Amino acid sequence: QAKAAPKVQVYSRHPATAGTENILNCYVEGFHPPKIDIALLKNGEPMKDVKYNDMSFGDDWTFQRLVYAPFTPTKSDVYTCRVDHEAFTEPQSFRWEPDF
Amino acid sequence: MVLIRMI
Amino acid sequence: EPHSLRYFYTAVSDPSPGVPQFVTVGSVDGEVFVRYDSETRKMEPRVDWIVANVDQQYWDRETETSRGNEQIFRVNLDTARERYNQSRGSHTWQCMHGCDLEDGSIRGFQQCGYDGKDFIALDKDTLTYTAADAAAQITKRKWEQEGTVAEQWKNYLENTCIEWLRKYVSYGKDVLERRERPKVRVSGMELTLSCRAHGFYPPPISISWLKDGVVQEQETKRGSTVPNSDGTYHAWATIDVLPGNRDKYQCRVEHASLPQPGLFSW
Repeated sequence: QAKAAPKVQVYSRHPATAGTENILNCYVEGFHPPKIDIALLKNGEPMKDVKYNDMSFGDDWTFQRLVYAPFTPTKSDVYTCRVDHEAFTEPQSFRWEPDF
Repeated sequence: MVLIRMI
Repeated sequence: EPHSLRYFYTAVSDPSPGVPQFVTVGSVDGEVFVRYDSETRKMEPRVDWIVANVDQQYWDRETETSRGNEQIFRVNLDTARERYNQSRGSHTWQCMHGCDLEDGSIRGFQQCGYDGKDFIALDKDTLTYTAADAAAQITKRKWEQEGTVAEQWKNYLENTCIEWLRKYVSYGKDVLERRERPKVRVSGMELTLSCRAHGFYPPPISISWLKDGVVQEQETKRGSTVPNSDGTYHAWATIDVLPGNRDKYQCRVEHASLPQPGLFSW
């Protein structure tokens, strides 16, 4: 096996309240090789102050990384985590479901 | 605290 | 209850953004506490409890050892490439070791992998190395013939590693042995019911969906438990149900922080 595709979850630190400061997270795991681009986008545009934690990896060698950024969700703004990895053919977007 | 050998 | 100390080493022939040429991360109970890479060239703390509890000699020794390991890992990428008769290109070499303390007993492991596949692992019970293929058998022979490699690893895993893990758990006890309650919200779509638990610690959790008090296993979808940025965790469970059976469904959440399982409605 040459490669393993990322599995991605996008979720907030706290239950979402429109207008209330929160943190948006994108956790990406199960991928190999380690090269990857993980972007947090607000209405398709890179968010401010995104931070990327150190990677870990499993018994099966595949990598995991948490990417996160402060945000204040509104009812209308659209938040996605877009991941580009060589085990995908095109970057994949994962929408955060606000669950207000 | 972090044995590390050449293969 | 259980605790673990683990080190994760990653060397790549072709670095890229986010992926230095070499990185080492140490983790205690699954949370990173120290990190070194080939760009900062320093072992650095990633949690407060480690800095407040070790001396400057700890950082200096760890930094010196990591600078030495960087070189070894650079050589090992070269050796692996030549053992597999490969051209220059994009490759990965990884090693992981560590120890677990559980009840009275100890577990330890040391294992390496090339391009994301097993290469060589310690069998601590037989003091031999298990080689994945012919290339790795040459390393098996080298390390077993040296005569002290498996014995030094057995010593470190069962003694040194455990001694440090006990010190780490003691330094981090307030963080590592704390309990934080999940903040839970139930949502629903078109009806898909979603029970999401935010900000719990420690990570073990059980989120179940009940229909009139009835545990609906076979119909419950579940994510992987995943960390937040503050070292707390997140998990969800969904249920696909018919629109307007809504009153019937409750989410149950079992967690160490909750004396009794929480019950939640939409």
